[PDB]
Amino acid sequence: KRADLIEIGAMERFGKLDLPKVAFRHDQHTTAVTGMGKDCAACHKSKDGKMSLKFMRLDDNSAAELKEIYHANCIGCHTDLAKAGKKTGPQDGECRSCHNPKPSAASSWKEIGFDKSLHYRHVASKAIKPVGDPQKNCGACHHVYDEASKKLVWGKNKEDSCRACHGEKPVDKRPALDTAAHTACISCHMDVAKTKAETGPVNCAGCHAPEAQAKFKVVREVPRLDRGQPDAALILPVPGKDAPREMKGTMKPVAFDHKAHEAKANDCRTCHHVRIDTCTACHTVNGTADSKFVQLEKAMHQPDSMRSCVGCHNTRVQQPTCAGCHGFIKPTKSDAQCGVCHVAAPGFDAKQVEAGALLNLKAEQRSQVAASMLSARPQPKGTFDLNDIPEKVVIGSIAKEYQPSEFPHRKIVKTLIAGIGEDKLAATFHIEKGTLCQGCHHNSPASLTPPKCASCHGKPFDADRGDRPGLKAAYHQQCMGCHDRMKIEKPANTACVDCHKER
Ligand code: HEC
Ligand code: HEC
Ligand code: HEC
Ligand code: HEC
Ligand code: HEC
Ligand code: HEC
Ligand code: HEC
Ligand code: HEC
Ligand code: HEC
Ligand code: HEC
Ligand code: HEC
Ligand code: HEC
Ligand code: HEC
Ligand code: HEC
Repeated sequence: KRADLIEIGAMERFGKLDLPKVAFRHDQHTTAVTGMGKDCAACHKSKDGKMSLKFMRLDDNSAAELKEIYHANCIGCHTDLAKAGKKTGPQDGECRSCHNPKPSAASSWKEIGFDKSLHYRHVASKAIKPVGDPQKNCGACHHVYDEASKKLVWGKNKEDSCRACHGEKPVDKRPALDTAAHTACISCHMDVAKTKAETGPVNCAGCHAPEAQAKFKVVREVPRLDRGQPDAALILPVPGKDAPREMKGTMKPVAFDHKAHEAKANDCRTCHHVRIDTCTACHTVNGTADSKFVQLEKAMHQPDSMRSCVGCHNTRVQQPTCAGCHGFIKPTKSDAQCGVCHVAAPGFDAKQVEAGALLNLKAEQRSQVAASMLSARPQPKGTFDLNDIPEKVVIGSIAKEYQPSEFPHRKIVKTLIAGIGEDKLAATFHIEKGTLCQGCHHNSPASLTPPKCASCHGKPFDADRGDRPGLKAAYHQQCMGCHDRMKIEKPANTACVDCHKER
């Protein structure tokens, strides 16, 4: 179980290896060289104040130069160590002990990233001094390339994840993500270490061991990370540069409570999966090569993505307090439900306006329109006064093998409501007083007087073919299914008499 394994194979670049690649355990090496009184410089060279992540060179010049670099420096240390009686590595004649095919695995490595709590601990840190702003420390970490001064500069309000510009491999001036991260994070972690203030880790396991990550202090006291995003955004059906038509849209546009969404999410990137910007710069109505022709409709409504409005919302719906109802019902895809998001802009018919004219507005003007949209929504409707519903229901129309079932209708509804508690997805998407009722009274209008299940679930007569569930099967599927999705302990589905006593 290691998080610090590296497979050394730089040579493959120049041709097929004669021998296996060389497993190397970096934390085993660093533990040992520190104890010998040495540091990173024992194996990495520097230039311009920057440590190279490569072993004992600035460049991969030839096959022959790397092979000599490794043997001469890797072995040389193992030799001196053995000649001194210390614990050590493979010696010069031990080819297969370095060049070893077997290491199947034993890798526990894991990606690391900044959630909002870990990003705050860096901002709020006194060892990371402000720069270019009396109060702000953003420029200690974030940059953009300034063509004018031919150099990196802190772009105020242009901060983004490193992933937005640093990818899988280098793109000539900008390093790939791993070297970016390893160069910036570790080197500051080591400066701050010299002043014995609190710091971040430098051992590989320290960032990459699952156990280490679990140990990090987490903070739910997280202030708004604030570059200059809007509180209220106006999302639009964007046609895109290359579209024969330039067609408006088909729906009304959608105001979006950006500030509230921030406070509920874990970072920015979950939504802005490529870079902070609109979504429409790439996901247009018809899609674009920048999305990979993934169209705006897929981006905003896709059922199983955490990135989309519908998709993220779908995962909140699996939480037990919700899933009783949400695992049973089907969607109406009704115009009222679409209209929870697609609303009227104040003062005009957005459908008669091209995207461009709204995108071209100044951010503060567009925010004001969305805000007005947001503010005009209908207040939460709530459900019926539970006193207008039967406190108890006895279900006995097919009683036989057992007595009829006495069921605590009203108490169960209050608990559903209590479990929903303050959740705002539910308060706004539960659009009719009887919406909650439809969690069990499916397929009929929201109402104080829903019909009985028998009104349309066959009496109990077909052992073989029966269009949707007969009566008994529908009660059992509804009652027992909710109890399991909600993790209700009692009654238990095996406890027949707890829902209907015998006789
Ligand atoms: C997380 C906040 C980030 C880290 C850590 C780094 N970046 Fe960047 N970066 C960007 C460009 C265009 C370059 C090339 C600059 C040039 O033309 O010389 C870089 C370079 C780096 C480097 C190399 C430093 C060196 O002198 O060799 C490091 C270590 C690095 N970046 C770390 C651009 C961007 C960017 C575009 C918007 C973002 C979001 C980031 N970098 C984020 C991070
Ligand atoms: C002092 C504590 C350090 C720090 C901060 C780093 N190392 Fe090393 N390192 C060594 C070797 C053989 C490699 C593989 C590169 C190659 O073969 O050319 C590395 C690599 C790294 C990385 C990159 C990790 C990755 O796989 O992406 C990093 C971030 C790194 N080093 C930092 C060898 C050694 C040593 C030889 C005994 C010593 C000592 C160190 N490294 C020390 C450090
Ligand atoms: C015992 C004498 C040998 C022999 C015959 C070879 N090695 Fe090594 N070697 C080491 C490392 C890290 C490399 C680079 C790995 C890579 O980038 O792929 C090498 C390289 C080689 C090569 C060239 C690559 C190839 O497979 O063609 C060859 C032919 C080679 N070695 C032969 C490291 C070590 C050791 C670490 C201490 C030890 C011991 C050895 N090598 C020993 C030998
Ligand atoms: C000590 C030498 C190591 C070694 C061997 C590795 N890491 Fe790191 N690393 C860090 C971050 C932020 C990234 C970007 C990817 C991510 O977000 O987790 C990486 C990337 C790597 C890779 C590349 C994996 C890939 O397939 O893209 C590898 C092999 C890797 N690391 C190994 C963060 C850290 C640390 C934060 C302080 C430190 C310490 C390390 N890594 C150290 C090492
Ligand atoms: C000063 C207050 C700021 C502001 C306004 C921002 N940062 Fe950071 N930031 C840092 C790193 C390593 C990341 C990448 C995290 C990852 O991919 O795991 C970020 C990310 C951001 C974002 C996008 C947030 C996201 O969802 O990923 C934004 C909008 C942002 N930053 C703004 C690193 C640092 C620092 C290093 C110690 C510090 C200081 C800052 N950032 C400071 C700020
Ligand atoms: C795509 C851009 C959208 C749109 C149009 C909406 N969301 Fe979300 N949402 C999420 C969570 C956790 C909640 C409840 C928050 C709380 O309890 O305070 C919500 C709530 C809403 C609402 C109701 C409140 C409101 O702002 O009006 C609405 C109308 C709404 N959402 C619209 C979570 C997410 C996501 C998780 C990653 C993502 C993606 C989205 N929402 C995306 C969208
Ligand atoms: C334990 C596994 C059992 C067994 C053997 C049965 N049930 Fe139930 N059942 C429930 C409800 C609300 C009804 C409708 C009652 C009515 O309209 O009279 C039923 C119906 C049945 C029947 C058919 C009716 C009859 O009496 O013949 C049978 C044979 C039956 N059940 C067997 C509800 C529940 C539960 C509530 C969640 C639980 C638990 C069970 N039943 C468990 C069992
Ligand atoms: C939201 C406030 C409501 C309202 C207004 C009602 N219910 Fe229910 N209810 C449920 C079941 C399984 C039955 C028995 C149906 C049958 O046996 O055919 C009932 C019964 C009712 C009635 C009586 C209807 C009748 O004519 O007998 C009424 C007026 C009624 N309900 C209103 C189950 C549930 C739920 C399961 C968890 C939930 C939620 C609700 N009901 C919610 C509501
Ligand atoms: C009284 C509350 C009930 C109960 C307990 C159930 N129904 Fe219905 N139902 C109806 C139709 C047309 C179907 C076919 C499937 C569908 O269209 O959703 C169903 C299906 C069910 C199931 C099975 C669901 C599954 O996902 O496999 C169950 C457990 C169930 N129902 C229970 C139609 C209606 C009504 C039409 C007006 C009425 C009223 C009810 N059902 C009432 C109830
Ligand atoms: C001293 C400066 C070292 C240099 C440079 C390299 N290695 Fe090493 N190595 C060193 C020590 C003190 C040890 C033993 C560590 C321990 O805790 O036992 C090692 C060990 C290895 C091993 C053996 C792996 C194992 O026993 O579990 C290998 C395969 C190894 N070293 C490879 C290796 C390579 C490939 C190096 C250059 C890349 C290298 N070592 C340099 C000390 C030093
Ligand atoms: C200075 C400019 C830093 C850079 C850039 C990065 N880190 Fe950092 N980190 C720094 C400090 C001063 C601290 C201690 C903060 C405190 O007061 O608690 C940290 C802490 C971390 C931690 C905490 C680990 C823990 O023990 O809980 C982690 C995991 C961490 N830093 C990771 C990290 C990464 C991945 C970075 C680049 C992507 C990075 N840090 C940059 C200082 C600085
Ligand atoms: C939030 C949870 C949404 C719900 C529910 C629905 N839509 Fe949606 N849709 C949403 C956003 C943020 C967007 C992008 C903004 C815009 O108005 O363009 C969309 C976009 C569409 C589109 C494509 C553009 C257009 O045709 O106007 C379509 C066709 C669309 N929306 C249709 C649609 C329907 C039919 C819905 C109910 C069934 C519906 N959306 C719900 C966000 C949300
Ligand atoms: C280019 C700069 C984009 C921006 C801006 C946004 N998205 Fe994207 N998206 C992009 C690509 C290239 C892809 C496919 C490649 C990939 O990463 O999958 C996507 C895909 C999506 C999806 C579908 C996910 C799936 O499982 O296939 C969604 C739901 C999505 N994108 C949402 C989305 C949102 C909400 C954006 C603004 C916050 C956004 N994207 C911007 C490219 C780009
Ligand atoms: C039964 C009592 C319910 C519980 C408990 C919760 N929801 Fe619900 N919800 C219910 C119904 C009958 C509907 C109507 C479905 C339709 O499409 O007409 C809904 C609707 C929603 C929706 C949006 C519609 C959808 O996209 O599925 C959302 C986003 C929603 N509800 C959220 C939500 C959450 C977060 C809940 C737990 C907190 C929750 N609902 C509970 C019935 C019931």
